[PDB]
Amino acid sequence: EKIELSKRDRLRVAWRSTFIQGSWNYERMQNGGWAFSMIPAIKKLYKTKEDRSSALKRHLEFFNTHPYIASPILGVTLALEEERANGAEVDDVAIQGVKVGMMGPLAGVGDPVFWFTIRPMLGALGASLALSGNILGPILFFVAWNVIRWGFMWYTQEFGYKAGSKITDDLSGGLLQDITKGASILGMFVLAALVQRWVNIQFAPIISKVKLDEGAYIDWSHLPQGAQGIKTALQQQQAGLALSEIKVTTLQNNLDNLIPGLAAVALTFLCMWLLKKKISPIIIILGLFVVGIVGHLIGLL
Amino acid sequence: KIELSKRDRLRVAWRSTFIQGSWNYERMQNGGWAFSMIPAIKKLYKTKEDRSSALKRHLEFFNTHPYIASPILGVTLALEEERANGAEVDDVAIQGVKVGMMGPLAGVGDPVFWFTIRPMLGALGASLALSGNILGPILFFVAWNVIRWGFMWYTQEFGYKAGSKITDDLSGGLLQDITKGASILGMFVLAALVQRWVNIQFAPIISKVKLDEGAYIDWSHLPQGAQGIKTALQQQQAGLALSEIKVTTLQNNLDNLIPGLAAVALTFLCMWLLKKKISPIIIILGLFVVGIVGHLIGLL
Amino acid sequence: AEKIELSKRDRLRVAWRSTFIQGSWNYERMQNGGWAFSMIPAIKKLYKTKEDRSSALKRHLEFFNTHPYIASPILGVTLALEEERANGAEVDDVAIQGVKVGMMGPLAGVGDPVFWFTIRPMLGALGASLALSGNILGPILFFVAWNVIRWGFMWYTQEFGYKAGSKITDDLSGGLLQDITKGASILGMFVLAALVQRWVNIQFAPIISKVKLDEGAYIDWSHLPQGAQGIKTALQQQQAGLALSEIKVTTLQNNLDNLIPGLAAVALTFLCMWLLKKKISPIIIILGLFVVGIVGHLIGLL
Amino acid sequence: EYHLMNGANGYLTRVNGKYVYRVTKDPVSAVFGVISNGWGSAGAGFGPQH
Amino acid sequence: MSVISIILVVLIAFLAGIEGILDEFQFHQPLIACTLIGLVTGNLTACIILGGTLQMIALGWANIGAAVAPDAALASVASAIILVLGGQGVAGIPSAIAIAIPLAVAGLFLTMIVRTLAVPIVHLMDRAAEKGNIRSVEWLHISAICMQGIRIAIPAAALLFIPADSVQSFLEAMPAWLTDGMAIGGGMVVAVGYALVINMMATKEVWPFFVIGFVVAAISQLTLIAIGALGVALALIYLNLSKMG
Amino acid sequence: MSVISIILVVLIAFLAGIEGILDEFQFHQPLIACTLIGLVTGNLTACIILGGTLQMIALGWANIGAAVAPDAALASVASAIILVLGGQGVAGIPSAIAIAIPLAVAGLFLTMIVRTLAVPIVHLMDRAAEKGNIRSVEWLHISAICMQGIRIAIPAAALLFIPADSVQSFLEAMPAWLTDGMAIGGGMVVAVGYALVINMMATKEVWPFFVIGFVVAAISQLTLIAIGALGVALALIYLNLSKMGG
Amino acid sequence: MSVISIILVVLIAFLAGIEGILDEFQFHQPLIACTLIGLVTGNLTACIILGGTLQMIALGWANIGAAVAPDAALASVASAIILVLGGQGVAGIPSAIAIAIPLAVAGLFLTMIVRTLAVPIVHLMDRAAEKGNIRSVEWLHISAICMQGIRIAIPAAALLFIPADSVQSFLEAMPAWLTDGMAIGGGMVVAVGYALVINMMATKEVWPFFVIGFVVAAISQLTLIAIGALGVALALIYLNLSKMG
Ligand SMILES: OC[C@H]1O[C@H](O)[C@@H](O)[C@@H](O)[C@@H]1O
Ligand SMILES: OC[C@H]1O[C@H](O)[C@@H](O)[C@@H](O)[C@@H]1O
Ligand SMILES: OC[C@H]1O[C@H](O)[C@@H](O)[C@@H](O)[C@@H]1O
Repeated sequence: EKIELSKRDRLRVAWRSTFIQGSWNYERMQNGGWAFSMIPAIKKLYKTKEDRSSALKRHLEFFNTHPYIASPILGVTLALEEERANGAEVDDVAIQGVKVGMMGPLAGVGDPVFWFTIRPMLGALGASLALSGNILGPILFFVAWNVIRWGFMWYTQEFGYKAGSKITDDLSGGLLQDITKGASILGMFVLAALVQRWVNIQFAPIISKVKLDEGAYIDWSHLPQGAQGIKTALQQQQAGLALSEIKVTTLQNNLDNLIPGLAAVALTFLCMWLLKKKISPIIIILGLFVVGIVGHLIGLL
Repeated sequence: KIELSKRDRLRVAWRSTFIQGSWNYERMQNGGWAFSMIPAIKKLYKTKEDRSSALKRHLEFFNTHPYIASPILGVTLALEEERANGAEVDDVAIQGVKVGMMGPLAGVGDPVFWFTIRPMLGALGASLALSGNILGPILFFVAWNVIRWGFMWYTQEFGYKAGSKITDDLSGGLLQDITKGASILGMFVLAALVQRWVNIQFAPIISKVKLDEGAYIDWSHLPQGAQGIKTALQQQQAGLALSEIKVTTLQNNLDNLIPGLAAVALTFLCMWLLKKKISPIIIILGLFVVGIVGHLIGLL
Repeated sequence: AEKIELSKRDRLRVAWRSTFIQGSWNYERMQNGGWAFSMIPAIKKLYKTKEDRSSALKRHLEFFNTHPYIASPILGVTLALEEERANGAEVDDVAIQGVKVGMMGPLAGVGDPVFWFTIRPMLGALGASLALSGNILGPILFFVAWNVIRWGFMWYTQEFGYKAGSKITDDLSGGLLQDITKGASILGMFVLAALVQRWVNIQFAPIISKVKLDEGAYIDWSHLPQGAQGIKTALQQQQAGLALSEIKVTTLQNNLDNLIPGLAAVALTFLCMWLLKKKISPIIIILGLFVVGIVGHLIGLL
Repeated sequence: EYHLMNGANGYLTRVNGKYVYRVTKDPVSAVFGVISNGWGSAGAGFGPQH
Repeated sequence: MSVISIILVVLIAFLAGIEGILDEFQFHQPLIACTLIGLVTGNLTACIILGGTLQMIALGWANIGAAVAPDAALASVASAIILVLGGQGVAGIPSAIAIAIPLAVAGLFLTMIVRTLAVPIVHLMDRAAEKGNIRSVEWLHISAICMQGIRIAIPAAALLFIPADSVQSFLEAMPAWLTDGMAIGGGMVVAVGYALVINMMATKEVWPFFVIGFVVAAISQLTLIAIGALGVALALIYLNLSKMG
Repeated sequence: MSVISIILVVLIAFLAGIEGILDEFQFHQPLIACTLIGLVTGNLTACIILGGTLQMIALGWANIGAAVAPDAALASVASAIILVLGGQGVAGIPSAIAIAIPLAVAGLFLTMIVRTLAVPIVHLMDRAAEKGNIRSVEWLHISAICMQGIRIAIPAAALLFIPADSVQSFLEAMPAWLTDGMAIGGGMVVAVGYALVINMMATKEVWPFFVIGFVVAAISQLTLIAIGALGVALALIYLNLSKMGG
Repeated sequence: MSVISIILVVLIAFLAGIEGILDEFQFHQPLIACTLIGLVTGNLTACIILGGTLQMIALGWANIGAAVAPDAALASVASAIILVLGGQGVAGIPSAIAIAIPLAVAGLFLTMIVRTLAVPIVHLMDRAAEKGNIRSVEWLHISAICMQGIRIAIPAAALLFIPADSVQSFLEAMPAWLTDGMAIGGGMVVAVGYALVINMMATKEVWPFFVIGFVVAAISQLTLIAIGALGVALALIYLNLSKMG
């Protein structure tokens, strides 16, 4: 009469949680995956179809979080549903309450650590050996990433199942706020670096083309003839003499003279402001493509 | 009734300059300690009955930084003067203080002296010496000797004034902020040295690639007579390859992660081996051996 | 009726006299005559019988430095505090000085790049673009726009400081003054170090060695291929690391930069700090710097 | 040999004793340089001012 | 060129498509997809180097909450296939990269249309769950996974079955005002994901670290691994100092 | 030439002198001073280009906290007077500019002398305010303003009663090693300028930030804006940690 | 060249050999040994520059607890003697350095030989201390110091009176496989001492500073003095902030 959700079914749930995505839609993102992961638990805990529909429709609403850090929520929900099955504790809002409570912070702590911290280092380490022709690079990347992922999912799911209703107390202000703060610091650092390096908005207008005085350009018409000319030109360039009579200056040079990556950070802040206005990222991406096309059309980019 | 006047302490401090020289692998710096304590043993003890025991107790293992060892000498002298009058023979308090402040003081003296003060003074002196100025070496020698002798004398006076009371000062306090700031600075400088002073440059060639006909300067359709020079220089500044064949090295691929990766990996391997209680002589000989064999197999 | 309120005319003449905040510019206590000149109508209106006008003038004749344009907020706060001090004993010659010294620093720091280094260069360039073509419209527009912006800013900020007076004060009386001062000192030291390293130009002339480099360490221009491949060879050896000339020249500047770049600049800055601490006038130090520049060039050092 | 002084655009030297001013910057480039120098030294402000 | 090799390449493309949305086994990453494609059809090392270069390019290409990232899996598989088909195993890697980069048109929009095509699938899932037929919700989930795999399996087969044929996607699909504009617009689409994840975690306590990271990322002297190690060290130092109070 | 033009030029120079320290109406700026001188002396159009070029040069020439900036007012007035005295209204502009730029040796120290010697004026102001006479302060401030205006009124008047080449000839009569020495001595006045403010604020807990800022100023990778942003971020982190620890 | 010069150079080589293990007066440092050799041999300015560049090379060459650093004193003395003997006072500095650096074969091994030969000296010291003979202990200590000094004095005296037959042995040592192998093995022997001293100080709180120092040690923009000053400033800031809490 206790069911108790034996360890085999928890292992099955953890295995199915690998497919938390796949039914990824724009309306209720990552919800079909949540229901698919919960399917064995719904099968075991509930019978005779009188409440299977209710259990499915309750686990078929909005649920967006990082795929890897979702096992804690999965285990907490498993414990709550198992406790409700034996004890007559119908809530229909406690499980939703904990889902919404763990939706935000867990995603915000999982995205930078996994996608923007562990993945880039593992990829760089694998590519260093891959660029040398050594197959050990991709093999090491695959093995390390999958071992880390599966270990994290299983450990966190078991911990969350153990702390059924004590999850919001055993981790509320201790090593949750510490992990959250450290991950936030590291993610902000790495994300600023990624914004600087991975976003290319290099403009291409010509600010001016001035003519230099007879003390700047190499003057390749009165240069010595033969190997001596190459030597003279090389040391003249090394001294600091301009390579051409005309000193072309562009808008990108003037922008970089302030701080490199100014356009990148400006565009990122504009995207931040647009997102804070509750505008879906699809419109922002399409607009980015549109402004790329237009800026190339008018010569700005 | 033993006084141990300032002249005797000065003689001990002067002899402590030769704390090394009898440096052996079995018991490092054990002879220099006895040599420095010879005058104090002579003055405190008599009739040769306990002189042999005194030399026995001071000929055991003792290894620390040569400059920060005056506090240990001073505390030992204070203990010996205390037990000479009143017959408070211990034979274990002296060993206890010698081993208590032998590791932490070595770890606080190695970074400050060998890796912070010495490289700074050496760079300052070499900056002037590379210009042919005699003031470089003169300043280096004078400043180093003044700092070393002043530290030695001041710490010897400290260790003798405090005495067995230093165990309270051992649990600092000042000795904890010093051991932490020195640890931070030493870790910084040692990481920089590992990055810069360890050369594990490899030389295998991964591939030799013929670049596409938009990357090399194409030294066949170039102009002539100082126009070709200009065209080649502008093309090189733009980003075009100098040669049509692109050569990729393992060292270049390793530097794409972070420069000095081999150096830090080797130093961590050395730390792991040292923690396994392996003599550094074996590690150095093995390092020479692996360098030779890596040269043989083309790795290095 | 006994509260001697400050009418719009009094604030307006205070703002008008704000234009002359400089003019009696000193080194010992810079920009005092302007503060007293701006405060004269206020003391004239809200103080009478001349029994203690000396005390108020001395209170308003101490050190005061800030950007000339962004000083109206301080004036508005000070007017409000003085008119409140005419009846209610709140400022015992210790709150107004505190708030003044609190807002002197950060307000000048924010006003210097906004007005002198942002608005002024853009307006000057806009005017000069027309002036280069012989158009009086350029200078006329520059003058009118600058005057409008400056006067509007002064009046707006003065009026805002009048209303917000005795409210602004109890925002710096908390933990917002020590925090601002500490952060300002940290940022100022961090940026002044970079300014000393970069903008102080001390280049040393003397050459130490003119040695002849060993064989194989330089590009031998006699054996270079005849054209075409000669440039290829020269560039590839240069990229390898070979020198461009047989004679290698070593300079004192090279050694001093190998030690650490900007060492002479920081040493000179420390010497100037010591001389200033010895109560020596900055005019003497500037003239001395010119003199040592001349002498160093004469003896070949610089 | 030496640049006796540099303004917002260009710099001043002496050629054969005669003083010459050479402009080496576009007006918008000069404004960009002025703004960069002004806002790159703004941190040195905010101090106590005696 | 063999039938077995073609079948295995199509299967690898299907797996890359599935892990493009699953994002669990990373079979969609170039380091794995390119290497598997190379291992299947002869030249392995040539594809290993290409996968390494693509992985160096494809760092920081993660999807963040409806902010899709460019060319998750299509670029790697297509570049590997084009490299193995066109010869020049290692010499053709720059060309393969130059053709893989502006495949954002074929990747991002093709995954977005599939992602918005899965909404009726979830509606059918809700309809089935209303009847209590839990055997159909799993089938619909598997069908969505299969279609996400197919969206990349199909272009790989199309590339394999056509050496050059009629090149109109190589001629008219690039009016030279749309291909370059789209290429330069594809270099900024990661900014939406970066902005979203920065919005997810942002407080007045951690913004200075953003400023430091942005400044310390100057032109080409510190690698990304060095920057990440610096960030980890700074986070540890900050936590240690904050715990002292 | 005409007398009335002479009084007008002297008055314009006086206005420029008072506004070189006032810094409010920008009457000392070349764009306005050169235009006014050209307007009152006859040929006006030929002086607008002179003002434009001098303003192009003179951007970023502002006084920052007891760090006086060169040639605020005297350069423009002297250049306009030289241009109008020697004819060649549109052809003599480069010579006027090449004389304006090295006028620092005559303008910066000239304003520094009056700036230094205004201290006894404020001492007398304090002594007179000790009794409470408002008129004495209102008189002394205006007298100081007029005295600083005379600093530019006098040389501009003197240029009109002197040969139209003397300043130019004098400037090109220098030993030609004096100019190099002046140039290399003028690159170090920023040292004392920064030394004043460093002495103004310096404590045991902010010198390490000075060391860090000095070290990270390596050759040509980080701009000054980036260094300022780094300093602001470090200050914010330090303040947050200090508050949390306390 | 004079016999007085030979006596003086032998004496200063002996002093450098003593200070190589004494490590107190730093007479073994190139900045002192090279200038002292040049002072008594005529050419002085040609040897000060050589000492300066060698000291630049010889930074971070400390002996850390039975982890002997390479070429303590023989490098400087041998380079100075070679430079003064062969002419080319300031032009031959690169050659002198290129001969001094590979002395790790002849500079690092024999000091270990002397250190392991000093063990019977300490054994005899204990034997004498058993009988209470105070003078014998100091005699043995002084003889050990003298042996360490002559360890460096002997090769210098060999170099002054050149055994020109040594050209037969200069290239007799099997090339590449021995000479270059030993040369590239001598550039990593400082890692043992660095590892030992890093083991001496290592806590959970100071490893991030190690990471920071390793990262900011990039290619040639910050000198070693700049890195040291940065470390000192960071340590001071950390200590102040720790005191605040
Ligand atoms: O973080 C929110 C989460 O949203 C979606 O499920 C996916 O794009 C994930 O990669 C992302 O992490
Ligand atoms: O910045 C402080 C302030 O000091 C003085 O009042 C003048 O030089 C101003 O131009 C400057 O802005
Ligand atoms: O640190 C331990 C200590 O061991 C030996 O005595 C010497 O190498 C010293 O230089 C070293 O400091």
